[PDB]
Amino acid sequence: QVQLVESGGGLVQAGGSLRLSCAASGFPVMYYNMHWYRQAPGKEREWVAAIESTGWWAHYADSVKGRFTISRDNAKNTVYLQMNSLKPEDTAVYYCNVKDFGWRWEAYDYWGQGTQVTVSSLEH
Amino acid sequence: HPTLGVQLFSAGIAACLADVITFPLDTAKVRLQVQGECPTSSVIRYKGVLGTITAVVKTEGRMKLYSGLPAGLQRQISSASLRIGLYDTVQEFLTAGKETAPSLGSKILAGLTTGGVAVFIGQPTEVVKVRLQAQSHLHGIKPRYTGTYNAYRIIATTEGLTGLWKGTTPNLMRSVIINCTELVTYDLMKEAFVKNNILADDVPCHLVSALIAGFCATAMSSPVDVVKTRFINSPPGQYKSVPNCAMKVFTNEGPTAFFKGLVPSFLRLGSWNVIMFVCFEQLKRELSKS
Ligand SMILES: Nc1ncnc2c1ncn2[C@@H]1O[C@H](COP(=O)(O)OP(=O)(O)OP(=O)(O)O)[C@@H](O)[C@H]1O
Repeated sequence: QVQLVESGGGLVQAGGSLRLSCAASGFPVMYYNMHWYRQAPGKEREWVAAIESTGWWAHYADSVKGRFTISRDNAKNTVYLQMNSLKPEDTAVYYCNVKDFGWRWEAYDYWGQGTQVTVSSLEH
Repeated sequence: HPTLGVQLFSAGIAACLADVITFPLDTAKVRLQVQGECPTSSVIRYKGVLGTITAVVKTEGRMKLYSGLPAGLQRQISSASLRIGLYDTVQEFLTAGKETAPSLGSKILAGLTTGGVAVFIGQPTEVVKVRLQAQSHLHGIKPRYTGTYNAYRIIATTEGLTGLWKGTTPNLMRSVIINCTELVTYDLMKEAFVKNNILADDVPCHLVSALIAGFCATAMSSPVDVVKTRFINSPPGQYKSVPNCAMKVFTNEGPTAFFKGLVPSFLRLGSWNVIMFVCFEQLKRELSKS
């Protein structure tokens, strides 16, 4: 009963930071690589970040590398996305993802509901 | 009949010749086995024995095919010399105690004894060789070692002497599977050809039965071989156990990932064994005469 619940999104100004959480449930998260995708309206879902089962490696899309870090806590079954130096083009719904193989020809994707991150472009 | 010293020397030389000839197959198998472990940002993906060999040669040089070759030669000189030169002494100890023809069980037991002792003796060589074969400058993982003896010194002084025996139990398991499967499959196919008259008892029956047995042994030991390679290659802390590594391979990559590098593995097993057998018999007779 895989369940991914993303939280921590919101509306922040350009240059702001935001920490997204992903509570993973219904599976042994310690054996699975975890992914963060994002999708904005009018665009295809975009892979953002990936982290190993215990956090041994982390990989990022070139558009987010250095600004976004992916972190893990398997004792809490939580995956974190710290997003610094946010740009208005980072506005998207961010999705936590598990790709499960097991006894499968292809990996099967489990997604959360997504958490909306809007980066504001206002000048004060 | 060759002396046990002649047998050990001949097995060592034959194993070294086979290993130096077939080493690029070993490098290709290792590069295929660790391929999906960490995602790569490079466009260099390995596929097939020829594709992997050419990709390695053209992205990182001819010599990178023979990376860890001195470790492989040390593995021959110690491990394979023991495993091949002591086989007849062990087999005589077992079967000739009662003046018995060598049964399948006798062969299995002799091979298990020699292979287990050889695996334990030569595990440091396997660790260093696998870690040198798997290391690259292209896939975002930093190489740890500059060569065979540098790897020996670094592992010994940073991971302990026990860190040089990492992956011993998966290697023992692979050795058991290879031995049992090859011998049982060889006898089963020899009978199958003889009773369904498919081949009669010239050499081709023995040769085709050896080919099938070798492929079956490689296929049966492939999951353990992949897990062994990835566990041995892994730095301390990445995998809390060998079953942990296997479970992560299963959940993140599926069942077919347990047969990565199967074709290079089977090619190396077959070619290595043929070359080693020819050179070993030739060396034993050629020395033992003079
Ligand atoms: N008991 C056995 N029976 C037949 N062949 C074997 C046995 N043990 C090992 N081999 C094969 O002999 C070849 C050389 O042996 P070596 O000691 O280099 O094994 P390895 O390096 O641990 O395995 P690999 O060569 O697949 O990395 C290998 O291809 C291996 O598959």
